[PDB]
Amino acid sequence: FISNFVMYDFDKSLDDWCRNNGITYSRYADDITFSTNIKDILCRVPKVVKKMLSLHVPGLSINESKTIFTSMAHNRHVTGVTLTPQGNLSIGRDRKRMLFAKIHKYSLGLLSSEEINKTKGMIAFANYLEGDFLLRLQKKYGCELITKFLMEG
DNA sequence: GCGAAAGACACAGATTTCTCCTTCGCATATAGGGATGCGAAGGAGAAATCTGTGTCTTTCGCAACCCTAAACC
Repeated sequence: FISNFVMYDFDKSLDDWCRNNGITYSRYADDITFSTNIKDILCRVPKVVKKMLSLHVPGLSINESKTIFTSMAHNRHVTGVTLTPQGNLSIGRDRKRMLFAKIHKYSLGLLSSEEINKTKGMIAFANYLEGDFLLRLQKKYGCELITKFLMEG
């Protein structure tokens, strides 16, 4: 809580500067993200953040080996959620296939008790992230199997 | 933010070796005497190499933590 109160001036001074140039800004702990639609406008902000950093909170500094530029032709994600080029949130295809395999193996009764709890928690998180994961699972393995799996334990 | 135990950076100075610098001693092609040219050791005084000391950089298995699942810092 103390860190958020400390960086209030930096947040305020950088937000209204980003608003005037059509740039979106947000911070999570010690991560700062920018995004825009205009080409060749993101190459100037590294000097601006450094100037505001020195002006408002002395002592802090920027790590120069963790800077990333991305577009729609490569992998895009923000703190662990993938962005579809259409503009939809996603969890990833690798995890979708992993959870489908886990449920298929559970239908044959080859899943230990620890993995039941682990997969149940992962499924709950993915359902909160997407919002339609359970419907897809039900339409594939039936409602009875899903209900029995959920009520187990 | 930083234990102990070894390196990097910057500044002195010391020393053996090499190289420049007198002093005279042959020499030899011109019949002895004189002259231009070069070889031999002492005695310098210069220069590359080595060694010395003092100021910081990294980052520990650091009395003192909870026991249900997933993600982020």
